[PDB]
Amino acid sequence: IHPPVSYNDTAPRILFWAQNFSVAYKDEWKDLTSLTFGVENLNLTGSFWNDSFAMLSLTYEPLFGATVTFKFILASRFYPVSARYWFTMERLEIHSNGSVAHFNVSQVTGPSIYSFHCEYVSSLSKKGSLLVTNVPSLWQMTLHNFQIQAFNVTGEQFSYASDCAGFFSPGIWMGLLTTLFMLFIFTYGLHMILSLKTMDRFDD
Amino acid sequence: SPYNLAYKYNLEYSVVFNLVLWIMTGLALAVIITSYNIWNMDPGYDSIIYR
Amino acid sequence: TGLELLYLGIFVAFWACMIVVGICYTIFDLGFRFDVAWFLTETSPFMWSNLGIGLAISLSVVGAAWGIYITGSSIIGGGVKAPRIKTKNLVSIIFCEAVAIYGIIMAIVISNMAEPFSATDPKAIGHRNYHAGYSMFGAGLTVGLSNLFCGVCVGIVGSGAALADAQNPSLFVKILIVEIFGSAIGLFGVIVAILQTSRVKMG
Amino acid sequence: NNPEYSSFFGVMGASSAMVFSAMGAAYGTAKSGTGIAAMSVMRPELIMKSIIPVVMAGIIAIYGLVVAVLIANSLTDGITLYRSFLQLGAGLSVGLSGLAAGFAIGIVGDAGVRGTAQQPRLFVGMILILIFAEVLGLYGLIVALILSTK
Amino acid sequence: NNPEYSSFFGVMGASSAMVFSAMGAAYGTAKSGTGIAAMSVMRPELIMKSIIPVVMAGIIAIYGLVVAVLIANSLTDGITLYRSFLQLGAGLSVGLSGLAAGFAIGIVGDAGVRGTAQQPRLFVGMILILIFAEVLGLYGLIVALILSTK
Amino acid sequence: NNPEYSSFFGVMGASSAMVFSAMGAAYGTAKSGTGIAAMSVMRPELIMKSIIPVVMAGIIAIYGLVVAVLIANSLTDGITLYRSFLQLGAGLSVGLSGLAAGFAIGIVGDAGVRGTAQQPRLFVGMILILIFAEVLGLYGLIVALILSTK
Amino acid sequence: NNPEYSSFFGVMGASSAMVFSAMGAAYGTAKSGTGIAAMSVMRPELIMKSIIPVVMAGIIAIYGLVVAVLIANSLTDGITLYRSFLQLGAGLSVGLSGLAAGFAIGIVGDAGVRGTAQQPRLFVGMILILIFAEVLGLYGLIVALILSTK
Amino acid sequence: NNPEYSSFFGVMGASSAMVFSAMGAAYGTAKSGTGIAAMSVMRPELIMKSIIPVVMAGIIAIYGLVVAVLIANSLTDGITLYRSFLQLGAGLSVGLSGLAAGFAIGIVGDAGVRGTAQQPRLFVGMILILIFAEVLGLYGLIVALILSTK
Amino acid sequence: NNPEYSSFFGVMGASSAMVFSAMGAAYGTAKSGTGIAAMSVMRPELIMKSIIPVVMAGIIAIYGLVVAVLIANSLTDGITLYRSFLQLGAGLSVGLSGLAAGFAIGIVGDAGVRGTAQQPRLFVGMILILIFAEVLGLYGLIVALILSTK
Amino acid sequence: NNPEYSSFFGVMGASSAMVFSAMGAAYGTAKSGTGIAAMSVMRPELIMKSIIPVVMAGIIAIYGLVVAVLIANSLTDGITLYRSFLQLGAGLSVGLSGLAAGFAIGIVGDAGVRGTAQQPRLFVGMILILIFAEVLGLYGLIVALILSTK
Amino acid sequence: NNPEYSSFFGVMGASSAMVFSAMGAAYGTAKSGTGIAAMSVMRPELIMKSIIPVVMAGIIAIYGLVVAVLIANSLTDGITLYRSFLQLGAGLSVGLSGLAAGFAIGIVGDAGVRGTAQQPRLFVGMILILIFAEVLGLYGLIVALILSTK
Amino acid sequence: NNPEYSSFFGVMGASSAMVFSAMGAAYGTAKSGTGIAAMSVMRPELIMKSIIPVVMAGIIAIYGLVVAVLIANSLTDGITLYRSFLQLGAGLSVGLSGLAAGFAIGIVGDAGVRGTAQQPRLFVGMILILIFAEVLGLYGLIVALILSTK
Repeated sequence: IHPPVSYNDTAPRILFWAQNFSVAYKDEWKDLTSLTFGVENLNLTGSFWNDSFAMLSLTYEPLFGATVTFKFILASRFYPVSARYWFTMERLEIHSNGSVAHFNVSQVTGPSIYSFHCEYVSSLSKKGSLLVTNVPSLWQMTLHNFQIQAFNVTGEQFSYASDCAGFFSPGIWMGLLTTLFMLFIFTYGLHMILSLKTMDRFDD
Repeated sequence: SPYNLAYKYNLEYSVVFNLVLWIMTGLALAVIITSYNIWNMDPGYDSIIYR
Repeated sequence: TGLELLYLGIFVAFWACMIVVGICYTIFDLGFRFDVAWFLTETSPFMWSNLGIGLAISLSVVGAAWGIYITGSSIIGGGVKAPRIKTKNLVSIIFCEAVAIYGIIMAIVISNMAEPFSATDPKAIGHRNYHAGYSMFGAGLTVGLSNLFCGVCVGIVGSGAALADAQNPSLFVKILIVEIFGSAIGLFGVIVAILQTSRVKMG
Repeated sequence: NNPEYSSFFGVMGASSAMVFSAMGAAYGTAKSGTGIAAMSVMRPELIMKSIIPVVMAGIIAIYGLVVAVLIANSLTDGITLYRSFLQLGAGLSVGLSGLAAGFAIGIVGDAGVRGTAQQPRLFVGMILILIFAEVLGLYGLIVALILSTK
Repeated sequence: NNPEYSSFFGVMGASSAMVFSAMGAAYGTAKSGTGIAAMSVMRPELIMKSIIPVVMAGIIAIYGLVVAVLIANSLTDGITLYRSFLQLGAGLSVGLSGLAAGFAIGIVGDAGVRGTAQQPRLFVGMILILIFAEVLGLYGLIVALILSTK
Repeated sequence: NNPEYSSFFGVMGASSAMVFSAMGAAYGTAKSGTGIAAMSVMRPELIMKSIIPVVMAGIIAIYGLVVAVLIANSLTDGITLYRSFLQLGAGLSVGLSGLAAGFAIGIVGDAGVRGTAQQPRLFVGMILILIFAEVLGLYGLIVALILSTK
Repeated sequence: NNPEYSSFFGVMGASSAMVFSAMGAAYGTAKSGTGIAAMSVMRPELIMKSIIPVVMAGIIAIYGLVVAVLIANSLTDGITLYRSFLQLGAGLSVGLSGLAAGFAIGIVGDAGVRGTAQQPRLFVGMILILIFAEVLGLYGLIVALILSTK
Repeated sequence: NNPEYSSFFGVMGASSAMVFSAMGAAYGTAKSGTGIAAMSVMRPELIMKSIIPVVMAGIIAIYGLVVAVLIANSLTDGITLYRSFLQLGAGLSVGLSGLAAGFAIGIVGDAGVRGTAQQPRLFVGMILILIFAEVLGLYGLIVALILSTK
Repeated sequence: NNPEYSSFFGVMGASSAMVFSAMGAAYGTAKSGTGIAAMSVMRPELIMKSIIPVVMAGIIAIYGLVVAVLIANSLTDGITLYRSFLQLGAGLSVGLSGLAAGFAIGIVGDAGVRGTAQQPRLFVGMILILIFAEVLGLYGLIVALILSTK
Repeated sequence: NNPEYSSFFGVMGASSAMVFSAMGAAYGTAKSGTGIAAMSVMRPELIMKSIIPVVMAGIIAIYGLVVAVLIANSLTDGITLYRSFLQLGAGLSVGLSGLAAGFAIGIVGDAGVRGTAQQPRLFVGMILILIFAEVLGLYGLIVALILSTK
Repeated sequence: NNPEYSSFFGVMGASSAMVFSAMGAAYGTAKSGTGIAAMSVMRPELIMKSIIPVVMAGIIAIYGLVVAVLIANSLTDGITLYRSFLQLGAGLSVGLSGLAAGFAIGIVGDAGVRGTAQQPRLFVGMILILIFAEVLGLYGLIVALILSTK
Repeated sequence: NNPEYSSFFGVMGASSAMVFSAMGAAYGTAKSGTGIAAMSVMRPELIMKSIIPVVMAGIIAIYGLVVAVLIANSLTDGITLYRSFLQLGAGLSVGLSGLAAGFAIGIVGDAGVRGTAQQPRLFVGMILILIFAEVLGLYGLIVALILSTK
C-alpha cells in the first residue's frame, strides 16, 4: 500500500491518499503517484494548517516543463443545526507557472470526527464531474479512491470515512418520490379495477 | 490495512442499490403474491366436499 | 383479503425497516447520514411545487368523483320508485362539483406562482425559492386532501338526503343544511391554501 | 440566519392543521348526516335538534382553520428552525386531535340521533356526550395555540 | 447543461396521463358493460340509449391521450427541470382526474343503466349526473393543458 | 452547545401527549357514547348515571392536555438535547397510556352501560372497573410528569 | 455524455409493454373464456361468435408486442438516458393501458357473453362496448409509438 | 464523552415500560369488563367477587409504572449509552411482558368469568390460571429491575 | 474494465424466466387439473381430450426454460450492463408473460372442461380460447428472444 | 477498544428471552384458560386436573426468565461484539422457541381439555402431547445456555 | 483479492434450493395428505395407489437437495462474484420452481385422489397431470445445473 | 483478520436452526393435538397410536437442535466471514426446511388422524405420508451439515 501524504506540524495534521493520482495539461495525462506517495523528499511548500482552516500543497518541478503547485483548500465551519463541526473541501486550485485554474469540488463534505472518501474526485463526466469549472480550462484531474482528513487527525492513520456515495442520491430521491408516490395512486387504480364484479344471474 | 484506508465504496452505489433493492422487492412481491394466490386457490372438489 | 395483507405487509415491513434503520444509524453514530437537510435541500423545489399543483386538482377531483358516485348511485336507485328525486337532489352533485371547482381555482392560482429558478445550487437557489417550493406543495396538498374529504362528505350526506327524500319529499330542504356544513370543509381547505400561497415568489 | 429548508416543517404544520381537521370534520359530518337523514324519515320534526352533531363537526373544521391561519400568517423564508418545529407540533396537535374529535362526534352523533328518535330524553345525554367529544378539538386547539404563538 | 435524469419526470407525466385515464375509462366501460348486460335481458331495445356512460368513459381516456401526446411532443434531452416537473404535474393532474371521473362514470353508469331499465324517467337524470362526472375529467384536462403549455 | 433541531423531539412530545390522549378519549367517548345512546331507549333514567365512562374519557383528554401544556411551556429555542428527549418520552408515555386507558374506558363503558340496563346491580361494579381503566391514564401522567421535570 | 446503467429504463420499457399487455390480455381472456364456457352449454350456436372478446383480448397483447419489439430493436450499449426513459414511458404507457383495456375486455366479455344466451340482441351491444374497451389499448399504443420515436 | 443520542434509549425505556404495560392492563380490563358486564345479567352476587381479573390487570399497570419511575429517576445528561440500552431493555422487557400478561388476563378473565356464572366451582380455577397469567408481568419486572440496576 | 456486479441482473433474468413461467405453468396445470378431476366423475370418457389445457400450461414452462437456458449460456463475468439488462428484461418478459398466459390457461382450462362435460360442442371453443391464452407466452418469448440476443 | 453500541445486542437478547417467552406463555395460558373455563359447565371436577397446560405455559416463561437473567448478569460497557451477538442469539433462541412452545401448549391445551371433558381417556394422551410441546422451550433454553456461555 | 459479501450470495443459493424446494414438497405433501385421508373413508383400498402425489411432491425436495449439495460443495472463501451469483440464480431457480411444482402437485393431487375414489378411471388422468406438474421441478433443476456450471 | 460484526451471521444461524425448527415442531404438534383430541371422543383406543405425528413433529425440533448445537460449538470471536455465512445458510437451511416439514406433519397429522378414526386402515397410509413429511427436515439437515463443515 502506498504511504499517505502526512502534513506534519508538531504532530500529523493532514492525511491524504489515493489509489491513483493523475492530471492532464491540454489532455496530455501523467501519473503523479510515484512522484508523490511514500516520497520522503516530497515538496510540501506553501502548505498550512489552523484550527478552522487547512491548505494542503503539492509542488512538482519537472511536470509539463513547469513548476506546478496543487492547492487543496479545506474549511471546518461550525454548522448550527447539525451542532457538529463539518469538514468541507471548498476549492482545488492548480497554481500553474502562468496563472491559476479554479475547481470547485462538489460533494466533498463530512462530519469532522470522521474523514472523507470518494471513488473519483475528477474533472471528467465519465468519472462523476466532482471538480467543476465555471470557465474554459487547460487542465484535467482524477483522484481515484481519493481519501482525505484535515482536522482532529490522530497518528498517521485515517479515521472512519464518510463515503461520497450513500444508499440514495438527489436524482434517485426525486425519482422514488415520484415512482413510490404514483404507485400509491396506481394502487388505488388497481384496487378499484380489481374490485370489478359481474352478476351470477340474469332476469326472468 | 495499516493506514486505516476506507472500504472503497464505489460511485454509482446509490444506483446499484436502488436497482437491486427495487428489482428484488419487485421480484419478491411477484413471487409472494403469486405464491399466495396459488396456495389459496380454490381446489374445487365440490363433488365430494359434502359426502 | 389478499390486497389488505399486501398493504399491511408493505406497511409493516416499511415501518419495521425504518425502526431498524433509525436504531442502526443512531447506535453506529451515523447521524451525519439521515441528513433530512440534504434530502429537503437537494430534492428539487420544482418537484414539491408541481406535486402541489397536480394534487390540488387530482385529490379534489378524486373527492368530487367519490362524492358523485355515492350520491348519484342513491339518486338513481331511489329515483326508480320516486321520479321526483332527479331534480332537487342534483344539488348534492352540484356541491360535489363545487369541491372540484375549489380544487381547480386553487391549482390555477398555485400554477400562476410557478417560475424557473435557472439555479442548481442551494445557496444560488436561496431561501425564498425553497420556501416557495414547499409552501406551494403544502397549499396544493392542503386544498387537495381537504377537498378529498369534503367530496367524500358531500356525496355521503347527499345519499342520505336522496334516500330520505325518496320516502318523504318535505325532508329534502330541511336535511340539505348538512351539505352546507360539508361544503364548508372544502372552502376552509381553499382559505388555508390561499394563505399558504399568499407570500410565495419563485425566481 | 436560518437554513433554507426551515419553513418545510411549519408548512406541514399549517397543512396538517387543516387536512386532519378536514378529515375529522368530514367524517364527523358524513357519519352524523347519514344518521340525521335516515332518522328524519321516522321523525321529521327532529332535524332542527339533530343538526347539533353536524355543527360540532363544523367546529372541528374551524379549529383546523384557526391554527392553519395562525401558522400560515407566521410563515416566512426567514423563519428560525425552532419556531418551524413548534408550528409542526401545533399543526399535528390540532389536526389529529380534531380528527380524534371528529371520529367521536361522528360515532356518537349517529348513535345519538338514532336513539333520540326512539326516546327523546336522550337529547340532553347526546349534548353532554358531544361536549365531551368536541372538547378534544378544543384541547387540540389549546396546545396548538400555545405552540404556534410561542 | 441540465441534469441527466431531467427528462424522466416529463416522461412519467406522459405515461400517467395515458395509464391512469386508461384505468378510469376501463372501469367506466366495465361497470357500464355489466349494467348493460343485466339491463338488456329485460329491455333489449334500450341498448343504443344506455351506451351513454360507455362513450363518456371512452371520452375520459381521450383527455388522457390529449395530454400524453402534448407532453410527449414537448420532451427533449436538454429539458429544464421546471418544464419536466410541469409535465409530471400535467401527467398526474389529467391522469388521476380522468381515473376518478372514470370511476364516477362507471358506478353512475351501472346504476343509471339498471335504473333507466325499470324507470324510463331516469334516462335524462343519468345523462345529467354523468355530465357532472365528465366535467371532472375536463377539469383535469384544463390544468393539464395549462401545465403542458406553460 | 445543542442542535437547533433538538426541540423537535420535545415538540413531538407535546403533540403526542395531546393527540394520543385525544385518540384515547375519543375512542372512550365514541364507544361508550354508542352504548349510552342505544341503552337509553330501554332505561331512559340511566342517561344521567351512565355518563360516567364519558366523563372519565374526558379525564384522559385532560391528562394529555396537562402534559402537552407542561411540555409546550417548558420548550425553549436552545433546548438541551437530553431535556428534549425527556419531553418526547413524557409525551408518548401519557399520550399512549391515555390511548390505552381510552380503549378500556371505551369497551368497559359500552359493555358496563348495556349490562347495567340489563342489571341494576352492575353500576357499582362498572364504576370500580372504570377506575381501574382510568388509573392507566394517571400512571401515564405520573411517568410523564417525572420525565418532563427530571 | 452517456452513463452506464442506461439500459435499465429502456429494457423495463420493452418488458413492461409485453408483460402488462400480456397480463391485460390474460385477464381479458380469463374472464371472457369463463363467460363463453359457462354460457355455451345452453347455446352451442353462439360459440363461434362469442369468441370475439377473446380475439380482442389477443389484440391488446399484440399492441404490447408491437411496442416491446419497437423498443427492443432500438436499444444500444451506452444509449442516452433521454431515449432510455422515453422507451420506459412508451413501455408503461402501452403496457398498463393494455392492462386497463384487459380488465374492461374481461368484464364486458364475461357479462356480455353470458347475457347473450338469454338475449341475442345484446351481442351487437357487446361488440360496441367491447370496441370501447379495446380502443384504450390503442390509445396506449398511440402514446407509446410517439414516445419511443422522440 | 458520552454520546448525544444516549438518553433517547433511556427515555424509550421509561416510556415503553409504561405504555406497553398500560396497553396490557387496558386489554386485560377491556376483556374482563366485557365478561363481568355480560355475566352479571343473571348473577348479581358475582359482580364483586368477579373483579379479580381486573385487579390483576391493574397490577400489570403498576409493574409498568414501577420500572418507568425507576428508569425515569435514573435519567441524566451524562448517561454512558450502556446504561441507556440497559434501560431500553428493561422498558421493553417489563412493558411487552406486561402486554403479554394483559393479553392472557384478558382472555382468561373473560372466559373464566363467563364460566364462573355457569359453574361457581370454576372460581378457584380462574384464580389459579390468573396467577399463571399475572406472574408474566412479574417476570417482566424481575428482568427489568435487573437490567435497569446492573 | 466495465462494472463488476453486472452479472446479478443477467442471472436474475435466467431465474425470472424459469421461476415465473413455472409459477404460470403450475397455476395453469393446477387450476386445469381441478377441472379435469372434478369433471371426470360425470364423464369418465373426456379425460384424455381434457388434458390439452394442462399440456399448454406445460408449454409455458418450456418457453421459460428456452429463455432461461439462452440467458444462462449468454452470461459471462465481464458482461457489459447492456447485455446484463437485456437478459433481465428478457427474463421478466417471458417469465411474467408466461405467468399471465398461465393464469389465462388455468381459468379457461377449468371453465372450458367443466362446460365441455355438460355440452361436448364446447371442446373446439375451449381449444380456440386456449390458443389465445397460450400465444401470450409465445409473445413473451418473442420479446425475450429479441432482447436477450440484441 | 470495542464499539460503544456493542451492549445493545446483549440487552435486546435479554429483553427478547423474556418478551417472546412471555408472549408464548401468555398465549398458552389464554387458550388453556379458555378451554378450562368452557369445560367447567359440563365437568366441574376436571378443572383442577386440567391446570397442567397452564403450568407448562408458565414453565415457558420461566425458561425465558432464566436466559433473560443469565444474559442480564453477563453485561459490561466494553463487551466484545462476539459476546453480545451470542447474547442476542441466546435471547431469540429461547424466546422464539418459547413462543413456538407456547403456540403448541395453547392449541394442544384448549383442544385437549375440551376433548377430555367429553372423553376421560384423553388425559393420558394429551399430557404426552403437552410434553412434546413444552420440550421446544427446553430445546430453546439448551441452545441459549450453549450460546451465552461461548 | 476478491471482496467478501460474496460467499453470501452462493450460500443463499444453497439455502434457497433446499428451503423453497422443501416448502414446495411440504405444500404438495400436505394437500395430497388431506386428500388421501379424506378419500380413504369412502375407498379404503386406494391408499397404496394414492400415495403417488406424495412421492411426486417428494422428488421436489430431492431436486432442491441436488442443487443445494452442488452449490454447497462449490463454495469457497473469496469465491469469484460471478460464480457466486450463478449459485444464487441456480438456488432460486430450482427452489422456487420446486415451489411452483409443489403447489401444482398439491392441488392436482388433492383433486385427483378425491376424483379417483369417485371414479377409478381418473387414476391415469391424475398421473398424466402429475407429469406436467412434477416436470416444473425438473426444469428448475435443468437451469440450476446450467447456472451452477457456467 | 475478520471485521467485528463477523459472528453475527453464524449466531443468527445457530438461533434460526432452533427457532424455525421449533416453529415447525410447534405447528405440527398443535395441529396434531387438535386432531387427536377432537376425534378421541369416538375412538378411545387410537390416542396411544395417533401420537406418532406428534413424535415426528418433535423430531423436527431435534433436527433444529442438532444444527444449532453444531453451529454454536463452531463459533468464535476470530471466525472468518466465510464460515459465518456458511453457518447462517446452514441454520436457515435446516430451520426453514424444518418449518416446511412441520407444516406437512401438521396437515397430514390432523387429516390423517381424523381419517383414521373414520377408517382404521388409513393408519399405515398416514405413517408413510408422515415419513415423507418428516424427511423434509432431514434433507434440510443434510444441507446444513454440508454447509456448516466446509
